[PDB]
Amino acid sequence: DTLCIGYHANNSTDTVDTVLEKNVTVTHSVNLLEDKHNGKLCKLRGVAPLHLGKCNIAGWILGNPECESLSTASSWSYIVETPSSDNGTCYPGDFIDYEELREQLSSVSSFERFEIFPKTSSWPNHDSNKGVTAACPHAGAKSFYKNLIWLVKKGNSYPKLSKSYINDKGKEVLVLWGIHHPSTSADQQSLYQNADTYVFVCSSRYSKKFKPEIAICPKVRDQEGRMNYYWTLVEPGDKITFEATGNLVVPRYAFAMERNAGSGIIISDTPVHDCNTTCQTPKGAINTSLPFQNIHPITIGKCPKYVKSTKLRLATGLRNIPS
Amino acid sequence: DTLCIGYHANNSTDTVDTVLEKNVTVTHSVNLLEDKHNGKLCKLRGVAPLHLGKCNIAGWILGNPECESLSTASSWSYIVETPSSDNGTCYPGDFIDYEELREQLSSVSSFERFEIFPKTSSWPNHDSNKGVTAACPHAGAKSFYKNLIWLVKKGNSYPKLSKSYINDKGKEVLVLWGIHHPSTSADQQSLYQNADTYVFVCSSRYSKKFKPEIAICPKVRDQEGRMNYYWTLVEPGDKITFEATGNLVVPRYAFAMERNAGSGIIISDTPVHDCNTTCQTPKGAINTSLPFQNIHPITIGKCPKYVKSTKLRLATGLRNIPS
Amino acid sequence: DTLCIGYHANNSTDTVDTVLEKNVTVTHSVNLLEDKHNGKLCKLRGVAPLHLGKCNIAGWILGNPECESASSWSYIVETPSSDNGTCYPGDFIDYEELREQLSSVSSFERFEIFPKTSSWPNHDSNKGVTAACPHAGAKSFYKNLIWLVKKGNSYPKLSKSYINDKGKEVLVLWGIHHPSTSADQQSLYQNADTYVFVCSSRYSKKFKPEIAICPKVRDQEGRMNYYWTLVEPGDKITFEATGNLVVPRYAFAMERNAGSGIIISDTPVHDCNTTCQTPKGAINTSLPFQNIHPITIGKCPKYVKSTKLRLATGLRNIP
Amino acid sequence: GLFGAIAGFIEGGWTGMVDGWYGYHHQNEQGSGYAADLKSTQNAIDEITNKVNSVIEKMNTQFTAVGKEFNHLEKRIENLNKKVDDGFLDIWTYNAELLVLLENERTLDYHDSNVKNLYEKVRSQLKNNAKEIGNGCFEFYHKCDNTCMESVKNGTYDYPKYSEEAKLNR
Amino acid sequence: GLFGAIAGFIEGGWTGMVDGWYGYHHQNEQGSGYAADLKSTQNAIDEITNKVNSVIEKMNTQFTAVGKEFNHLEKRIENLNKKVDDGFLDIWTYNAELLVLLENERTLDYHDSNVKNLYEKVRSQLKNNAKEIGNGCFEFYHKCDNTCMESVKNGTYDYPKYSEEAKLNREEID
Amino acid sequence: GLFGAIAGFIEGGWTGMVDGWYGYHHQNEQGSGYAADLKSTQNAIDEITNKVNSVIEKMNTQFTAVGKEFNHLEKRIENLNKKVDDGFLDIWTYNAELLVLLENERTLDYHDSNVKNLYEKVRSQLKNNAKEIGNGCFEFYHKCDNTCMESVKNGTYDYPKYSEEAKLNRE
Ligand SMILES: CC(=O)N[C@@H]1[C@@H](O)[C@H](O[C@@H]2O[C@H](CO[C@]3(C(=O)O)C[C@H](O)[C@@H](NC(C)=O)[C@H]([C@H](O)[C@H](O)CO)O3)[C@H](O)[C@H](O)[C@H]2O)[C@@H](CO)O[C@H]1O
Ligand SMILES: CC(=O)N[C@@H]1[C@@H](O)[C@H](O[C@@H]2O[C@H](CO[C@]3(C(=O)O)C[C@H](O)[C@@H](NC(C)=O)[C@H]([C@H](O)[C@H](O)CO)O3)[C@H](O)[C@H](O)[C@H]2O)[C@@H](CO)O[C@H]1O
Ligand SMILES: CC(=O)N[C@@H]1[C@@H](O)[C@H](O[C@@H]2O[C@H](CO[C@]3(C(=O)O)C[C@H](O)[C@@H](NC(C)=O)[C@H]([C@H](O)[C@H](O)CO)O3)[C@H](O)[C@H](O)[C@H]2O)[C@@H](CO)O[C@H]1O
Ligand SMILES: *[C@@H]1O[C@H](CO)[C@@H](O)[C@H](O)[C@H]1NC(C)=O
Ligand SMILES: *[C@@H]1O[C@H](CO)[C@@H](O)[C@H](O)[C@H]1NC(C)=O
Ligand SMILES: *[C@@H]1O[C@H](CO)[C@@H](O)[C@H](O)[C@H]1NC(C)=O
Ligand SMILES: *[C@@H]1O[C@H](CO)[C@@H](O)[C@H](O)[C@H]1NC(C)=O
Ligand SMILES: *[C@@H]1O[C@H](CO)[C@@H](O)[C@H](O)[C@H]1NC(C)=O
Ligand SMILES: *[C@@H]1O[C@H](CO)[C@@H](O)[C@H](O)[C@H]1NC(C)=O
Ligand SMILES: *[C@@H]1O[C@H](CO)[C@@H](O)[C@H](O)[C@H]1NC(C)=O
Repeated sequence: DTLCIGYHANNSTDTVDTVLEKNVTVTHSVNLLEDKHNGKLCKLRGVAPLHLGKCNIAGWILGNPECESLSTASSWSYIVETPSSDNGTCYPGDFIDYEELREQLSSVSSFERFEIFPKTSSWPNHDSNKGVTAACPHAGAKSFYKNLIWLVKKGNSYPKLSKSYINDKGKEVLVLWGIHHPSTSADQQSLYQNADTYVFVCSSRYSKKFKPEIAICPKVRDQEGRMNYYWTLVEPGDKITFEATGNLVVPRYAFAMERNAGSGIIISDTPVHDCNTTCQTPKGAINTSLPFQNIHPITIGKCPKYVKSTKLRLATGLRNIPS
Repeated sequence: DTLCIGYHANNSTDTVDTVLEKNVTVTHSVNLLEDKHNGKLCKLRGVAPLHLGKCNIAGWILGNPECESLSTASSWSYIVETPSSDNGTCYPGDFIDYEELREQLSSVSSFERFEIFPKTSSWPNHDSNKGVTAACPHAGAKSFYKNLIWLVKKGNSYPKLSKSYINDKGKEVLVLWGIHHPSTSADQQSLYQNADTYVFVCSSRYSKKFKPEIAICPKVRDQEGRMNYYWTLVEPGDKITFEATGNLVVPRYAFAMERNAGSGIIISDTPVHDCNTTCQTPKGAINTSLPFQNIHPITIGKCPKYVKSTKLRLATGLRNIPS
Repeated sequence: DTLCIGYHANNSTDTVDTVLEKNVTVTHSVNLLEDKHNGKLCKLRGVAPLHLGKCNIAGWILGNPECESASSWSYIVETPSSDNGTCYPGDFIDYEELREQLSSVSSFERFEIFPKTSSWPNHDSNKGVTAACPHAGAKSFYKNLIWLVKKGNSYPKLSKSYINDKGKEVLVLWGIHHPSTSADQQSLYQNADTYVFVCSSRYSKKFKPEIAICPKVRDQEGRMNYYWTLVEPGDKITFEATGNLVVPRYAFAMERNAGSGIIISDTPVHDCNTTCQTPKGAINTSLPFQNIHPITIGKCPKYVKSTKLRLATGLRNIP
Repeated sequence: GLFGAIAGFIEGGWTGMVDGWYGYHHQNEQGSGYAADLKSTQNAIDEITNKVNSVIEKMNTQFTAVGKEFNHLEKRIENLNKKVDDGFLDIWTYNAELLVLLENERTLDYHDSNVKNLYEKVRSQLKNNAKEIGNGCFEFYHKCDNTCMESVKNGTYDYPKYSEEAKLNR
Repeated sequence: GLFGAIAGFIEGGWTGMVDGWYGYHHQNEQGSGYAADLKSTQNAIDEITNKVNSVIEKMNTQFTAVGKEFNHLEKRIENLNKKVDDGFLDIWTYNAELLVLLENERTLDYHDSNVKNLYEKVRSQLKNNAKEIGNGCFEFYHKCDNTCMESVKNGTYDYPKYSEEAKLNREEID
Repeated sequence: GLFGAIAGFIEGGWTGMVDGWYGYHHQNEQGSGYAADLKSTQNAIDEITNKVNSVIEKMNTQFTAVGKEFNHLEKRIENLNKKVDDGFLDIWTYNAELLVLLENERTLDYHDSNVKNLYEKVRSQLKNNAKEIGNGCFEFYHKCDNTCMESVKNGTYDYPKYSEEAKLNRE
């Protein structure tokens, strides 16, 4: 009569590495490395992202005719641009603190577009129609940003304008405006009459004075002139005052918003899908059950640490010796 | 006749975690997680911090009437503000490169307040008394910053101002000044006579030409005008020059200082004491014996690494089995 | 008759430390802490650094007379006493940014963007000199810039453009002079109230003279600000002015290279290859840890303040 | 390897035993076959599952948007940003690799240890009522039927019961 | 137990033995009592204290003011700074916890190894003059008084001096 | 140690065995001498090598410049940069120290284990045919020439062959 003591053995072909020797076949093992995704841009923590499609943040936040602007509604966990989002500033110029605006719009809850300065009743002393250009075409015809209005002289006079807005909303209000720079003195007078002008914008915290800068610059989108875009956040109980004698692209639409901690912007072709994840990647969403991940180094959310490893499987069973 | 081999067991109820089993009662153990502070703001390296009371750095360094400028220590390991310290720039405006200044003052080994441009002898052709305001009220009367002078026209005239200071101090000299911006052209003339004025400040390293920017901005502390604050560190041997035809808020007091590389600014209600520490936290100091702490991630000095652990009990004895 | 089981021992004196005990003498051990360097500044990628000698990047890029200065360099080396930079006092806008982007290039070509011979028919190009920038005792000026000045009491508005026909980025540098007095303003440029305007498809900025008497630096009460920008291939850059403009003469066709750095040191350059460069010397090791210097350029071991990292391979030595 | 049992004095594994990691192979008057030891197998399953869960769960992760956008005049802090991501990458990659290496070795030592202790255990029950024949096998000096094997496995082997019979056949 | 001693073939510990970690419990004609192996217990203390000091003293930290301040237009660098602090947090938190888990396991294995080694040391001396009755106990085949028992504890047991008496008692029970 | 052999019941090392890491020392009426166990020794070297290479090869760092230049008004991001370098410093310093300490213990334990498994392997072959005279030495209760000595080093020792002869040598 015999009684033997032994251990398990199976058809398992799983291999692991130990500090002592490599490629050891064991009975059972588990992968510590998450190396798969869903190739989709999912909703982060329940909240979907804001896909700008063929537009970039600039073109979207401004009224670029090609941009849909959406709008219904309201909040998002992050923003998505496509590698071919070329529709932004249809009129050449500088966009001051642009990266900051994008960063601060990465994740906003409660986002409400409103007509801070109603078009029909705001500017009775200035022309709010001639302010169009071929640089921002819409359906063949000349057009302009939907959120800004390009004021010009009414007839033969540009009266000093002074408009003001008090934040009646219960949140921060993002305000955007532009300063135009004609290419020639001829265009200045033909545009604003005054020749020597100034623009002034200030609140309780913000305060800047703008002077037109006239010169012929290299043609961009067939425009020799330039147009700079500025922006600020007006606190809940604060007042912002605009003042100008010309060269001002007054605001028409502003934005009420409650900015979150701050996420990021993914620039990818990866399609947006109806899925839920706690970790997002430009290539797609991954699970957060494993502590490590080699899908992509640039993630958004509570993600597994990024490593260069190709495999990280932990031996659970014992050395497989079927023999 | 028998001889038995055995191990120790006691009344210990201490439990530790192992990779294999949770909550294993052991006979002896030590804690690696520092989880207690002393609820005190202490001296760091033997040098007390600089507590600005109800004032912030802007209010303290500018000379806000509500702030102590007389008995400030000649050195400090770090600065402490309170969450509600509101007394700063009593006259509304922009304090340029403010955070950088705060940072660069975070630690100092030598600090001497001295009258750079003595009030009695520095401005014979300008009014150095009428420069007061209800925005910065003192003992029941209009007043102004103690470390600056708001020069106004003497009589009906404001001659060209030009004054320089050579740093003969054995160290760097901090120099602040202001540029006042009236809300109207009338106030411009009522203050400085001249309508089209300029200000010029420049050392061997610094240089900037200021120009009054006049407009009616939202009322802050009952002021429609603005006053911008600037500063720079004049190195030993170098000179700084002031030139103006108006709107110049002249320097009266400057600060000789030797900076101590680094340090920070704690903002807490936690009281200060005559205690000595090597690791300070916004809610109390901690002993730097243990390698890990879970009190607060934001610390100053030689501190244990911060962790989200609630317990890091390390077994030293053996498993306890009394039965 | 007997049979004994035992282990090896030798004349080894090497000690290692274990969590349980210190100074444990063992028979065999390997080292993990690299503590040696050749004390030489070598080539990264097989390419020599750009050593600037007594000049800094500002003086080299602007063409300071004391800098007569390859078409490629893995990194840049300045000495702790590289003083010859901007000989005319003033601000160098985005200076640290420029240094960072010149730290390493795969291609670098100086060319006369605005030929001094024909570019300025209505302005003087031979009076723009100063004792602040001496060359062999006599007044001189930056070799890459031209201090344009009025001719015969007249400074007409100038307009000059350059279309980048190089197959890469063009580094254009220019300056804005600021007289100390109105008399010098008129004496130099005549017009008193002047402007300078530069714009491409990206860049755009308007400059104004800030006339004032500032402290003498190198015996100069006036000032001169230095500006630069990268012009994309195919793009045009334009200069407009009525005075105070120190026009570009020599620009740089270049291709920037990833992320290198700058080493300031006296350590001598030497013709040797390395993969990890240190301000004190080079490091060539396969070891994972190093205690030579925290600031290194290349593919280097991680820095620690350990002084001994000895791995025991053999067993406890017991003679 | 570390304990001499697995790939040691027990050279191979049992493809036959398919219900547990460690067990027995009996062969007596009324048949043979394989049968896993439930106590030590379940105990190990609970401890290796705890090990795995520890390396996984202990990984605390803060909500982070790693991405950052810097313009053409912000190269320095862009590279600084690059140094942070790479720094973390090298730290986590090196640590993750050494962890799997190190803990895999222990896991194997842990199984080897369990097989060892199991062998030792049965040896204590049998004393000299059986003979060690190598390869981790016992040969009973008495008639050990099913109910006997069952008592050896569950540690409740009645030594004084078969003690007599065994001492005889020698 | 990796070495199968503690909570292994020695089911429980001794509340009776209060002067050490590892020890003995003798019983003979002169009564019984608990005793602690001072030498092995001392070495254990020294090595464990050196293990605690290593985990603690190897942590040498730079002087650092973690706090940073950024304005409303420096959100990116503020998040960069945040990522750096969060990075160290997740790195240190994870390393701390596992360092505790894994070392705790080794410490328990350590004590276990010590108990096993002590058992084999006694068994090695007794050889045939004693019997292994389990539970980590040895039953002598001869009459082991207090002097004899003490010589086992200090590793000076004279096997030959009891061999003859042991053989007679041995073969009878065998 | 952890396995009782090295610095344990085998109190000292053998300088006479410059042959390898582990081995034997025999003495019969033929002769005597030190002989390292090639099998065990080789495996140790092979595995200890992999260990050393694992600690090293697994580094593989990224190309980094590390040095950064900030001006007099960038003290904040300069101190942020220093915090990064120092953080990495404290991390790699601590983890490097601990690694060497923990693995040095593991390595010594490894060698101890190897010796033990070598000693027990012989102990389990002889059983009664020999006594354990301490210090990891086995005194045969019978004559064991070379053809017998080489047998035990192969684990092919024949117990029964010498069983009866050993029986008598135990008075
Ligand atoms: C004041 C004016 O009309 N200026 C004339 C120049 O526009 C013109 O130069 C040509 O301008 C072309 C574009 O014409 C528009 C446009 O962008 O579509 C026509 C728009 O109606 C006009 N918008 C407004 C609000 O006035 C717009 C505007 O003048 C500029 O954006 C001002 O910067 O220009 C196109 O760019 C051609 O390439 C360019 O030659 C010259 C010569 O025709 O006459 C000017 O009087
Ligand atoms: C000198 C004076 O009284 N000027 C009149 C203005 O004050 C007045 O506008 C009113 O300004 C009010 C604030 O009054 C002070 C102040 O304390 O802030 C009074 C100070 O004496 C004066 N300081 C100096 C050095 O002149 C100061 C100063 O004028 C302003 O700060 C300049 O910006 O103003 C308060 O804000 C009222 O709301 C406002 O109407 C105008 C119009 O009434 O007349 C001025 O003569
Ligand atoms: C326009 C002019 O000639 N201005 C005269 C001042 O230069 C002069 O002040 C003295 O200037 C001295 C330096 O003289 C140079 C120089 O920098 O070397 C001589 C150069 O020829 C001249 N360059 C040009 C293109 O004109 C240069 C230039 O004027 C300044 O750089 C402009 O800022 O000046 C030196 O700095 C002395 O310390 C200083 O007193 C005064 C008095 O002599 O007369 C002005 O007419
Ligand atoms: C939109 O993008 C396309 C492709 O880049 C471009 O050609 C077009 O001009 C843009 N339209 C506007 C008005 O922005
Ligand atoms: C354990 O024994 C000690 C020593 O007398 C005693 O002081 C302590 O109260 C006991 N532990 C507990 C918590 O009961
Ligand atoms: C002990 O184990 C329990 C259950 O596994 C766990 O919830 C607890 O966190 C552990 N230790 C304690 C009391 O924190
Ligand atoms: C306070 O303690 C620290 C070290 O804990 C020491 O550096 C300092 O000297 C102490 N204070 C004084 C003034 O001695
Ligand atoms: C000081 O702070 C209080 C609010 O706490 C404020 O009402 C007062 O105006 C401040 N004084 C000055 C001069 O800033
Ligand atoms: C070159 O540097 C030296 C001092 O290092 C200085 O004396 C000299 O004026 C400099 N030359 C120029 C033109 O910068
Ligand atoms: C450095 O490497 C290059 C090839 O990349 C080679 O041409 C050169 O000889 C090497 N330099 C030295 C001194 O080895």
